[PDB]
Amino acid sequence: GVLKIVKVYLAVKRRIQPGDKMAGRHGNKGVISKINPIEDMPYDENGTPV
Amino acid sequence: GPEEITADIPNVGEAALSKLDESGIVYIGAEVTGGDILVGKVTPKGETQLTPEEKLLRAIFGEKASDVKDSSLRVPNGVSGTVIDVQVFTRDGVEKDKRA
Amino acid sequence: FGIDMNTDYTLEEVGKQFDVTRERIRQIEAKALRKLRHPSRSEVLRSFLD
Amino acid sequence: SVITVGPYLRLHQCGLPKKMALELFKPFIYGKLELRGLATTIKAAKKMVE
Amino acid sequence: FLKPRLVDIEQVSSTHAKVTLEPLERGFGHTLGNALRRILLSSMPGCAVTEVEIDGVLHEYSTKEGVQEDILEILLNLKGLAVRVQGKDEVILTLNKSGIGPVTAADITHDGDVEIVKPQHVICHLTDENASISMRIKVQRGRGYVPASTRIHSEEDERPIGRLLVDACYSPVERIAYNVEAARVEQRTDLDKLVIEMETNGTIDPEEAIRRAATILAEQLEAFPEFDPILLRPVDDLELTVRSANCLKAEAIHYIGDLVQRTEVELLKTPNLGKKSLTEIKDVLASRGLSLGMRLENWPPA
Amino acid sequence: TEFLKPRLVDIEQVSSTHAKVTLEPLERGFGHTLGNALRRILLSS
Repeated sequence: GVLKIVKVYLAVKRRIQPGDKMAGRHGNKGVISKINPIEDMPYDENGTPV
Repeated sequence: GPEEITADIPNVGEAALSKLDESGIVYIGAEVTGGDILVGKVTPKGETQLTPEEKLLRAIFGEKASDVKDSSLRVPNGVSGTVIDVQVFTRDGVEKDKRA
Repeated sequence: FGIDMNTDYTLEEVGKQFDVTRERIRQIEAKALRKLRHPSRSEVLRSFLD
Repeated sequence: SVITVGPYLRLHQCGLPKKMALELFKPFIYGKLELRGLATTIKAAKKMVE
Repeated sequence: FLKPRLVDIEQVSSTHAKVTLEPLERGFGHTLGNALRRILLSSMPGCAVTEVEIDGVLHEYSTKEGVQEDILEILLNLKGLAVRVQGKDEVILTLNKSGIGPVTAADITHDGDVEIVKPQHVICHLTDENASISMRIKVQRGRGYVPASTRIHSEEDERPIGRLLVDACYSPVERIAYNVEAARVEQRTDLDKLVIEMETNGTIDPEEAIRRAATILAEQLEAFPEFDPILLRPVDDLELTVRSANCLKAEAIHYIGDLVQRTEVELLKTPNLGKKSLTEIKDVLASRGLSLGMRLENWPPA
Repeated sequence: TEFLKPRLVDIEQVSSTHAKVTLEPLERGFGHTLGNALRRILLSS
């Protein structure tokens, strides 16, 4: 019944957004809540954010 | 009747027909989002059997209602990516189209 | 057409119902559609066409 | 969908994704859109939110 | 009520420097300092590369023969290329190289406002004797982070599919840290110093950044329905032939509203419109319930 | 590369010695720096 088939292959690039699931190797799961600016990030005396 | 992969699609603008080649298949490397037509497809449906208000509408605006329905493959809603590959399979003995 | 009515009527039938028949009626329609063709009348119906 | 925190919220509310709310309330959106007159007809409303 | 000012700016590297502020009253080093850190990290002019058209490449997901880097890798490398411009908001450069060996950032053609801070920076390598790559690197200026995904809404024919859009990295600032130490000026009870030690890519001078930061900071204190829509669509929406469209545009007809006002007489009087073109225009207009010589009286409202 | 200033103030004050003022748009992360630097100055100085 099928005369001809056209397969298109899409490459989608997604980064990360709230709702994504992240976990360490220790069984500690988690879901990204909000994406905070570098500005509001807790930083040490060296000035390097976390 | 037999369905066609042709680039001829009932009721679409040039913006829609832009991303398709003469044969009706999206170009390699063309970035797309939901709703863009990847592969133009059309299937025969004859004698649409319209109604009175529709008949008035058509005679007022003078539009031929096509005997072909739009089955074209379009990017799923919400997903956006770049086309990196296209493969065409043809029944042994059916003539390969231009793009193929 | 068949608008808010059973079936629809041939131009001659419409002529019998109007007592003024034939070519006459065919003209009215032509000028009628025409009046509906131009915008401010046609802008409402135009969006119905996708 | 997956859920997140939103501590800023009051007890009586919850954060609802834009797209989700758009798709969910679609008939309401159509109705209001052609209620105020932003849309000629329901078809036009569909085309607008689409 | 002593107001602060700056003092010795110590540049230890092309990368980073320590700017200092002498006259600071009780506790003000922190109030000024952190607030300055914020604006410094967040809002600053940047020139990060946006658009890149390469040689034989349709998409960023291919590999070009003769280069061991994947195209996506090359884009990611370009995003980390630090340049500074003067008079131009957006410049386009041209990169060209061949033969076996690394292609650095100094291998690009040098323009008037182009300044390459890292000439040694690696864009991509070259693995074969005869293998060559040309590319247009379109560099524009902006603030904050502008990803490549949000870049497409306006669209408007980015059709040159060979052009790969890249995420905007606009910002000189890498790391900013502020330390307040008690600063003893000759005579005064007790005052503080502000040592802001910042990290940059070299594309912005310390005095300049520290200046604009407080410039913006103070700058915030400054307040402390009839007719058819179809008539306003561009003529391109009519989908005419290139010739007809160009002719109409040449006759100051840019929208459908402009076209429906003209008559057959007037259009035939134009230097470039024959009977075929007029037939086409009448056909496409009639196909959408429009025509020539249409009056809408009131062109235009606002 | 022009900037953004607020444009929808509305000082809602209770009684006389008390006040609650609000500022509508403000670029991302500007609300915290303004709010804080100011709180610091208001309280400490």
